[PDB]
Amino acid sequence: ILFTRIWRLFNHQEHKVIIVGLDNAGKTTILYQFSMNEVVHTSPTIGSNVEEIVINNTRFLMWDIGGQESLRSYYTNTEFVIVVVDSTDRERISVTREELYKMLAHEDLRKAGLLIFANKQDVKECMTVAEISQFLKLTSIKDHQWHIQACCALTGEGLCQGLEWMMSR
Ligand SMILES: Nc1nc2c(ncn2[C@@H]2O[C@H](COP(=O)(O)OP(=O)(O)O)[C@@H](O)[C@H]2O)c(=O)[nH]1
Repeated sequence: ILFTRIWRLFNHQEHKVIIVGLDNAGKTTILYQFSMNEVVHTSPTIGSNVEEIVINNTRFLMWDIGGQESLRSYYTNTEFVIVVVDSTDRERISVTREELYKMLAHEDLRKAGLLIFANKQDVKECMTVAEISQFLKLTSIKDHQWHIQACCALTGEGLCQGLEWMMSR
C-alpha cells in the first residue's frame, strides 16, 4: 500500500521515463512491480528496438543496451533515466558504464535525473552498491541529479525508495 500511494501520487503529472540496461538486468521485472493494479499499454516503435510501456500517466521507454545496440547511437523531454544494473554480472558491467556515458553526453538529456537500480542484490556475493557507484564513477557526474538504489525486482524491495528519490525531484 505504501509503494502504491507514492506511485499514484507520483502520477499526478505525466512523466517521461527511460529505462535502460543489458538484457536480463531486470528491467521488465521492475516495470511489472510498477504495474500491479494499474492500467498498462505497451507498444513497439518504428525504426528502433524501443518498447513503450505506459503505466497510468508514466510513459516508460525501454530497451536493452549492448550487442548491436552498441553500434548505434527520444532523449528530449525525458525527466528520468533509469539504468538497471545486474549486481552479479561483473563481466559485462563495463558495457553498461560505456553506454551510460554515451547517453549523458547527448544534450537532450541535460535535464534528465539519473537513477541507478543496483538489481539482484538478493544474490549472494553480488557487487555492493558502493562498488557499482564507484565503478560507474557516479560522483564524477556533476551536471545531473543522481541516486543509486539497491533493489530486488522479484520482491520489489528498494523500488519504492528509488521512486521517492524520483518524486522528490
Ligand atoms: N534473483 C533475482 N532475479 C531477478 C531479479 N530481477 C529480475 N530477475 C530475474 O532475471 C531474469 C531477467 O529479468 P528481466 O526482467 O526479464 O530482464 P530484462 O531483459 O532486463 O527485461 C528474470 O528471469 C527474472 O526472474 C532480482 O532482483 N533477483
